Amino acid sequence: HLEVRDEVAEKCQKLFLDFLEEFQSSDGEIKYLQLAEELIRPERNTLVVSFVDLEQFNQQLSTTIQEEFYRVYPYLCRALKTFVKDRKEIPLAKDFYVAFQDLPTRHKIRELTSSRIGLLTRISGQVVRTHPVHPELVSGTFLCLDCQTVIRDVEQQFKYTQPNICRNPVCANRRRFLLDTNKSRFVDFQKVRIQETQAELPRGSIPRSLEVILRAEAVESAQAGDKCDFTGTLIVVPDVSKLLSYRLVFLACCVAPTNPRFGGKEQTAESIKNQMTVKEWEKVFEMSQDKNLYHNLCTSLFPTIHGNDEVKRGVLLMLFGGVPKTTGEGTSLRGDINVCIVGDPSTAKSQFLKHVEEFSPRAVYTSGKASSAAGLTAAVVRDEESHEFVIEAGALMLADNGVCCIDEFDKMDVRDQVAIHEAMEQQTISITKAGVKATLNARTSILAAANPISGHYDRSKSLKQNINLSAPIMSRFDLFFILVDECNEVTDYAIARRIVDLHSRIEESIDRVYSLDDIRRYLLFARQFKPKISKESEDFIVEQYKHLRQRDGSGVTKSSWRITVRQLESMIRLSEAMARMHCCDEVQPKHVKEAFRLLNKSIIRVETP
Amino acid sequence: SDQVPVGNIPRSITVLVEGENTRIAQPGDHVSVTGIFLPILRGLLSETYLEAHRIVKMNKSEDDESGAGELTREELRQIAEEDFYEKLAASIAPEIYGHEDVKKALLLLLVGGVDQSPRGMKIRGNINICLMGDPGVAKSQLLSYIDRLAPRSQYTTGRGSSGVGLTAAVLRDSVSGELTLEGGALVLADQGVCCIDEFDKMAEADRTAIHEVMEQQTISIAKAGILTTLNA
Amino acid sequence: DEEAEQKLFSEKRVELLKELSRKPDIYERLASALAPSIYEHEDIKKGILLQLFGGTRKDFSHTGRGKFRAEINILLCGDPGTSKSQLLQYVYNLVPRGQYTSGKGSSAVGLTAYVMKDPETRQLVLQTGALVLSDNGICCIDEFDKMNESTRSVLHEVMEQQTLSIAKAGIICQLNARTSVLAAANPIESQWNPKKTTIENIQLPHTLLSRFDLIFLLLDPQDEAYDRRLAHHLVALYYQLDMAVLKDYIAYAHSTIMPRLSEEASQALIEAYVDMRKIGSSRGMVSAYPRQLESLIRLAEAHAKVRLSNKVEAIDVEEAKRLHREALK
Ligand SMILES: [Zn+2]
Repeated sequence: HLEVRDEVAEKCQKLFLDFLEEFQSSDGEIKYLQLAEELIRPERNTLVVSFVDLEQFNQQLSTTIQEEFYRVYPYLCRALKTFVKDRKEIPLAKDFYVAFQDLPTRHKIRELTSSRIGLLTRISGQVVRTHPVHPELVSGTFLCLDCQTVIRDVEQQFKYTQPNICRNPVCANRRRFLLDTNKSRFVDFQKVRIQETQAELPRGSIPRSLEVILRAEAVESAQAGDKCDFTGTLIVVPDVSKLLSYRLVFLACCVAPTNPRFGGKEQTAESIKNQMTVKEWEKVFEMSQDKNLYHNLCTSLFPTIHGNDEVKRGVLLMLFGGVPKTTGEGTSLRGDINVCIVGDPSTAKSQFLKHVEEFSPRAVYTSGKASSAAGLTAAVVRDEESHEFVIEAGALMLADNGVCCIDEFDKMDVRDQVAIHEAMEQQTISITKAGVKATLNARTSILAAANPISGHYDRSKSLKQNINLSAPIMSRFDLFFILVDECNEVTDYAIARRIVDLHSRIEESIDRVYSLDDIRRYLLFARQFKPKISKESEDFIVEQYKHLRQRDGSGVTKSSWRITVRQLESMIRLSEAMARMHCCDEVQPKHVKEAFRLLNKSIIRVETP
Repeated sequence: SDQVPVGNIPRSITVLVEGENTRIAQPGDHVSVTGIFLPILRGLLSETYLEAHRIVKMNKSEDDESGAGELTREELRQIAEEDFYEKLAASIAPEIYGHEDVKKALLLLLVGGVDQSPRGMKIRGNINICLMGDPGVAKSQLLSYIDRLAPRSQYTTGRGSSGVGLTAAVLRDSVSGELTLEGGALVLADQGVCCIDEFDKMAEADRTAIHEVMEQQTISIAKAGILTTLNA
Repeated sequence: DEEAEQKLFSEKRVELLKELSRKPDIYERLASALAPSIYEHEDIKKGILLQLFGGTRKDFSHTGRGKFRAEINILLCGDPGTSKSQLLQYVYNLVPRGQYTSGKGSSAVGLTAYVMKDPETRQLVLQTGALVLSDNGICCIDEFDKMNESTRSVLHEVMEQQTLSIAKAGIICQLNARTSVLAAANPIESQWNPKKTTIENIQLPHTLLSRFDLIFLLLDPQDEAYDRRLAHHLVALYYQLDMAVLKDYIAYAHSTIMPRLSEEASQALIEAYVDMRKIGSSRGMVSAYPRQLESLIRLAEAHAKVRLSNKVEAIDVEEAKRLHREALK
């Protein structure tokens, strides 16, 4: 009559409860008795047990988890409700969840056969959508109706499930119960959809996708556009309309990024200077103290590009960024600088952009002929499920606080260069559409590459006649690098040598100081200062703005894209971005002199026969 | 659409062929059907279908007599004459004076050469013919005649036909949302002749859709529902 | 799919392949066995044979450069009747995983990737065009001239970087493919008039002519000897080497070969680019940008694979330089 001992489950619950207390770290000091400490303050209900340590402490167990992970999950969570009664301040009907991590062996979304249901797997993919968060009923408390008793602890399975038996010999309604909803047990529930990662696609195939279901404190870890790495169990799900047809669903329990740039755990100078491991911090200091740094980042970022020494500098000063300010009224000064390149064919334009976009993290790359207006900035899509118009993020948004690399910027249509200017001006993106009204932030820096009208750059006209951008856009850049391939026989030997070297030395011909992983660290560090201006530097700046206007003065010479005020607000920015580089906290004449020389070589003189 | 009041919409009927009459009729075809006319089971209004008992093809305007193409010895008499090639030429659209040579070529078009296949390199065995000429020389009469003298034929006008309606079109069904293929003129005229008058007035993007059918004699569709090559 | 199946070759066959690869002209003996119905056209079959091997597949993930295209794009321009479309129709029927497209019957998005309202779920979903369905093989694009400049500027991405970056309503992704175009066009005015300059009969831009690396100008007039020989050949088709040698030689030369450059070959590749500049500068025919210096590599290595040489030497540069020079004349 009485229930049956699911022995394979309870024995595992017991051994897991033992492991939770016996296992200790390098210095005694049982570790799952201190991580389980914060598990009492509200909003925390998931303990994260590593799986490799459960391999050390035991091995007849790991092979039970990794093979019955669905049978024995409802017990590895009760064996955490007992282990945590030693705090006495937890509400007695609260429930906890175990979340594994660091499984040994991975898998692919195409290896998820139907021979894997109920086991413990691990999956990597991208993230496409994210639905909203909901409550989900795990164990209802049916308030009986005729007996006025309480049928209790009834488990739902994908439906409402309406348990129909009462422990009262007089229960006039074995088909009627009004459940309460102030004692029952709810858990959060988010359902997102992941798409096969890029490096796994078999050639000539469209990527598959599946539904993952985050169901805990883990409920908003994954966002759209990320490359997380989920670890849960594959389950089958019926079609509840007729309760058949089944469909596969991934039931994740833990989710973590696929390759942490900093392997510790995943916002000012000190919060980051804490995570700096000893070698990291003794290297960042060494660099910040290095002299001639401004020439060992160029030589170490673009190691396979001979020449154009005045373009690499600008690209660097674009990566470091200026100081973003907010005026008291409510407006805001643009903090980051934009950069455009314009040149002859085959002059290494797309190579700067590819370098920047493969080096930098959170920087997107798009061409111009294969884009749209509602694809760059922001869209509006009808989700018929919610039957509502919602907002989709564009390339200028999912690259926020990063860099957007636009190649072939002058192939875009007339109306697609308008939406981009409306964003490059106010740093925001307005939306006014079917039923949507919003204003979104966009603090990206744009690196654009273009081609002169009719192939070659004609050096007897202004810029406005050599390129087909709009008039407003050409004002919002404030750094141009006109490249001209005056076929020099001495270069055509150098470039030849370098290319053939690279192709004879597949993985070599790239030896440079300050390895690429290190520069990311230095650049994440030194991008948290806000240098100021000393009075002498302010005087220097106003004098330089004096000495720049009059070069364009009448009579002697002529130049292109006449100098205006906006060039001044773009000289303090370059000086601030120069100061950030040397990790200082103030601007000096040493910086402004160079930030003026650069902006001086930028503008060329129109010519005439 | 001929036997309809001047501007009225044609009405349809449903035919439930079954048993042995199946696979007789091809779509886009003149046919004559014999069968009971019943209502559909499951207020008092009723929808009706024709329950076919006999299906006869009347393509030739009389009755399908293609299989009865038997030449007698008294006709072998003519076919064996010295100038059999020259009698037919004169007996093509006799209502039209002159044009003794054009009628000699419009017959070769109806007979057609032979087609090889050496080392796997197809060569077509059909003939294409254009009739550039001044106005009022009875070209749209010659074409209307060669339309009726062909087992499988089609007639199309350059100014009243789009380039996807000649070859093959992909069209959706608002009942199922599924895209299906639908043959054009050149597909429905597979083993026969197609006629396109007013050929200089066809839109220039709707005319390069014939370069494929004139040499390789396939139609290679790669739209967003289908990816195939029909035989034309 | 049959790379594991290459280890499933009879050792009786590897002897045959290695021994056929030793004859002094196995290049001209295999090439001349492509399409045994075209007349001589000796160079175009050389190019279309080197296209079936392709340069090495080097691994540049370390240098942060990205990836490197290894397949060869070929353009055929020339006055009518010169048997261009027959070569495309022959290749398309030879290679597996290929497509055949035309000029006016193909749009900008139909070639790369479109977005369709999925019927059931009423949601926008991505699909693949023609240049992505091939993905391992050849995408024959006939009637290359008669595509308005919109749908022609789309090939700029997929044919040089071997990628495709899509950013539309809800889809923000980045495909990739390993295709190789083989295009055919007519000169402007459809008649090769020798009054104008070579960069004016083609009428293609430079940012598109440089992504090709073998521009074959089928300059063929009414040579009374050529016409007679061709007619004498064509009539013969009315009376009445193997394949499985080529069909297996190719699988082998793909599976177990990786030509690496040398220092004697690398020293003939530098001058072969410093002269190309002075040559192509003046004439006004077709300029040379550094991208060509990579194409030579692509061609040179692809020649070494023909003879299973596993190492690029001098002659494998002189051959694939004479080929690059004697196609525009
Ligand atoms: Zn009851």
